[PDB]
Amino acid sequence: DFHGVFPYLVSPVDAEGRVRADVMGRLCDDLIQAGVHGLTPLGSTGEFAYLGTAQREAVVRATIEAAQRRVPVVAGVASTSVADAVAQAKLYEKLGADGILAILEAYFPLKDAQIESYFRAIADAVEIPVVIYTNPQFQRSDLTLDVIARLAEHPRIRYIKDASTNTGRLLSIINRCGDALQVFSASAHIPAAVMLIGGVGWMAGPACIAPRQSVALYELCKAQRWDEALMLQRKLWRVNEAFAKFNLAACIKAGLALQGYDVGDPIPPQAALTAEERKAVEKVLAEIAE
Amino acid sequence: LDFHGVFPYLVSPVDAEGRVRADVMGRLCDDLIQAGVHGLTPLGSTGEFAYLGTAQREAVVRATIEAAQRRVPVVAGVASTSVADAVAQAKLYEKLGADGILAILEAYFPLKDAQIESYFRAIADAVEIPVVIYTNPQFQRSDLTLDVIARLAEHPRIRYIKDASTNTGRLLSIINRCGDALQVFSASAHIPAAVMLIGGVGWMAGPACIAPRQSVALYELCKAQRWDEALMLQRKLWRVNEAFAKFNLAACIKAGLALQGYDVGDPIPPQAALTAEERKAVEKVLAEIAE
Amino acid sequence: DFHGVFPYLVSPVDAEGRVRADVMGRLCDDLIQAGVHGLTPLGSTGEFAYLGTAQREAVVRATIEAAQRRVPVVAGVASTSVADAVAQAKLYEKLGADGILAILEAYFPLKDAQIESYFRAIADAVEIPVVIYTNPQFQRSDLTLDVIARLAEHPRIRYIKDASTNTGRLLSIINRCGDALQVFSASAHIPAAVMLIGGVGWMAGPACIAPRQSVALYELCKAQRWDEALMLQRKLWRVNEAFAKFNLAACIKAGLALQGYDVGDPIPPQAALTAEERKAVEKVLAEI
Amino acid sequence: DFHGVFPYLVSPVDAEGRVRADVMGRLCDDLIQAGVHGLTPLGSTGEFAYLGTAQREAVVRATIEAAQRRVPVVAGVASTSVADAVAQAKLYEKLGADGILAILEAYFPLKDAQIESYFRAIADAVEIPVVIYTNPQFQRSDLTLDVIARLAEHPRIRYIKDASTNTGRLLSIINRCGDALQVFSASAHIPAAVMLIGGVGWMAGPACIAPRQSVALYELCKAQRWDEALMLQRKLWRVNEAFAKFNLAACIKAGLALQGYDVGDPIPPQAALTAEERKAVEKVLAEI
Repeated sequence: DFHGVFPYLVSPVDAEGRVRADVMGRLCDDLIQAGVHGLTPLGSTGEFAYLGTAQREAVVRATIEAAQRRVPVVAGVASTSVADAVAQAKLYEKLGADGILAILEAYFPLKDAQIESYFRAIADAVEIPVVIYTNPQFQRSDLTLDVIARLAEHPRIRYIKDASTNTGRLLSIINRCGDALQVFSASAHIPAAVMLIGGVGWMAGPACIAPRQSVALYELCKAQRWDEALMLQRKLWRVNEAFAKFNLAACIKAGLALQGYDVGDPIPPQAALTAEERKAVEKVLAEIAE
Repeated sequence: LDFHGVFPYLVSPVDAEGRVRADVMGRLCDDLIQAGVHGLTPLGSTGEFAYLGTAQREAVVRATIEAAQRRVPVVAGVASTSVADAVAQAKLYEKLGADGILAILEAYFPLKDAQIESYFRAIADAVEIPVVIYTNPQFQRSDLTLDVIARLAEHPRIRYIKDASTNTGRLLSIINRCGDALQVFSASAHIPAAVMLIGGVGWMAGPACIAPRQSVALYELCKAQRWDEALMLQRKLWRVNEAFAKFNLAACIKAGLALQGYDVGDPIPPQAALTAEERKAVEKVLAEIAE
Repeated sequence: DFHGVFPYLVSPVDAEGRVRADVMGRLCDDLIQAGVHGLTPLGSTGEFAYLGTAQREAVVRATIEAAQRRVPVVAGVASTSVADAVAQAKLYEKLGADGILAILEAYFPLKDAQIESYFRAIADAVEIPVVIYTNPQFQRSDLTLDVIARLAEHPRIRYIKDASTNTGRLLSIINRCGDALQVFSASAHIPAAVMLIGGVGWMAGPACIAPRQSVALYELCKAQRWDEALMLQRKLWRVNEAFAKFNLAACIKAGLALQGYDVGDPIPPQAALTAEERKAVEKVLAEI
Repeated sequence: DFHGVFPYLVSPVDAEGRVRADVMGRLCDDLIQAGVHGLTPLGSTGEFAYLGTAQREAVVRATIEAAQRRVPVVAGVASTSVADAVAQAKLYEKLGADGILAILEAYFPLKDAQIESYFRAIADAVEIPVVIYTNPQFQRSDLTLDVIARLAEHPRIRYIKDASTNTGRLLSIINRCGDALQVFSASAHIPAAVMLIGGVGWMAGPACIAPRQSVALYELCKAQRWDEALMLQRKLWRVNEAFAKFNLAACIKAGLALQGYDVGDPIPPQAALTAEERKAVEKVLAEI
């Protein structure tokens, strides 16, 4: 089962928007060698919202190839429509993905019945496990505890990843669904607290620049070595707090560049961090560098 | 020559498989033109642009242009989160025969004004046809301030702005600020008569699809300053807006057009079509405004 | 029947919070001589949210005394509880108010029935007309058209004032309620547009610093002289954009001070406009 | 130093708004006896937003007299103006309060410099410790980490209580201020998680109906018996979930009534829980 640290991979592209498979390959290889427990391309940090059909496929294909089945590859599938999401899910599964991170984007408001049919449609489209994505603080259409409970009844919907800051929400989900739905968090949640209350891991952008420390934190929490976990959590939280002001995709791409990875810049109109903003990323990175 | 009057936000007719129904779109556009509308705007919010892929979008714009036969201008909605994608769309619709571009900025991560401005200038620089700036700060994650709007108006190709919010007072601030450099179009969230009173040049809306002759009549009455008659009509057309307000507009207009004989289909799932009970409520308002 | 321009009077106080009844009186008198059609103390611009019971009574009392029955005085009644609102309404009526501007403040969310009960309680406590206040864009608990329609059935709920920017909502109210509920707008709506669609007037802070022009605009609209009304409307609308990013009470108090009224400053924590910010007030005023 | 479980006391009043001191006293007494480490009157659950100046004083006085200095009493001070907040704070301190829970209510937006001036004024008005109240998810004007850090420099601002669901920000606060600002959470935060990350306790309404369990949870966390604490946390969290759809003051009052306290109903327009809703409260109380 999926667990531990899944870095939200940035999507490396050149000026023309062409995906850099080679750069993505060494990054994925290095992250795996650092001990990450999975990889998640096309998450928010991966700028899925700015990439077309071809670019997304290219991102997913490159990740799958570089991983070589070493760790599960959960591919983000975001769409406003059922047909498009189903097409993506089937394609990524066909390419070799191990899981689907189902993301519902909404334009016109949707009732709970419609919201449920979307996720159910994606699950019925593939044979690999689905991870429901949720963030009531950003999404125009999200999931109520009841909808989540009904979805967990699907044989292949077995995980959920909440990216809001409402950690209490996570405890309610676990109290309600137990093991039928394993919980993943994002950087908006304190990893140590998520693990304390019953979560199984986290998918986050920062894990890209601090993979070993993130894995270490995960291990400490699992071993119940809370005092040591918290020492480390405070330091890693300072990293998030520093990033919590910039476009996260632009932030991780800047940090990865400072570490030697030619990931390029975010897709315009997004702006790359300025020399001054980058200097700040540089300082936070150097502080936790081992 | 300048864009003015009533521009229906065309629905996007598709089958259960998602294939655009060019023939149905054709008869609809032809009927709207005969009804006297002043322009056509496919791929607006009512056209479900957010639910159509690059191939379906091209099929829609194509079908609309062919049908229009240059009888009225066709303003194609270009919506995207990226400059590259938006530029590609605009150049494509311009090539297909579009007379203007309704530039819609979709955002994920927040953007600062300079970036927001760069998006619109990229589109305007990519084509030679006029650009209509789309704005609705009540729904859009990244919208435009009056200063950005004023800077954008300085571009020779950006000559119109269409506001879909309910904030009519903002339209007057824009007019006071930009004057003729930026001609104002409203949507159904604004009262048409009020917009014309303060200086707007027309409106692009979904309801215009089911009440084209009445919309055109309202426009003319306002232009001729026959306010008493314009308002008698406005009060009636507003009741229609009020009834649709509780529904997914695209779902509403599609159900409305079906009642009028257009096999436009249902909205793109996960969107739901209006239920039988909801369709009766729509058939009700139509009957009341039917001339 | 209430109509025309109702200035949202600022509430003049000294640094100690003591109301300057003397200054309020001269202001009200000057506004009445300017031709305003009514006065509304304790509206948002009057900083009702920052004044205590005694301060509020002092403000209303000062306004009524200076008005001398020349124009109706509609007093703002804002509260989170029925008991407190009823107490204020009964007090202002006793002091001689001609109407009550009922404002529901909410902390915990309220269902429509409870919201409706708040307004009915105020209306049942007095014999003078009640003006329902509404601004869905700011209020925590507001009114749906259905609730407004039911409230309009009460014999004393005869008006509604909407402070949102959603002018379309006003037309929906008018189509639904007709003369059972006459509509007033605030500075967020374009005055001429409100009059065009059937509104009867407006209650706003900017009227305090440009009374005569505001009255002239109203008269032109009533006389259906739209061409001239719009020319004037375009000029007056500049005030709204100029104060857009500032505390409205701060703006009107600064403006009035520039016109010679010792109205004092907003009640702390609110800050008075800085010298730099005041330039926008000097500017728009010279322009009008 | 303030720590542990501080029940957010409900404010018992009759249908006419009169505070029931006798009732409040019996409730405080049993709470103290149950082991709570402190009492916090006039918090959100105490309907401070629906209570006038006199009622608030009655609540505070009734709580202090009942506590008999057995546990510290932190009185909620909520206001939109500095003058009113300072008066309240000085009064409660005078009555014998051990701390002030400063709550900033806003109408017009306030810049950081003004928000800071509000809290500092309160802190400058009393000699007892000040607890900064914050909830960015509900308050119109709240505090950034920078403002919080600046306020922590004040000799008497020594605690902060966050009622949002954003536990991550509590850690950001702890990392920045440390010992200078001890952190308290509320129902929206998972108590076990707050204690794990460095918090010192919590102030919440649910502690009123489940004091012994709440205290037990606290001790378990402090003793670092995380397995037992989490088993207990899961149960007590079912409580947070059950009320999620109701007025918290109405739930706690209904819950206390079921436990034998004649605390009465919430202040209208708020509605008391219906029978169907009280049965629900009955079940959660039975579950633990």
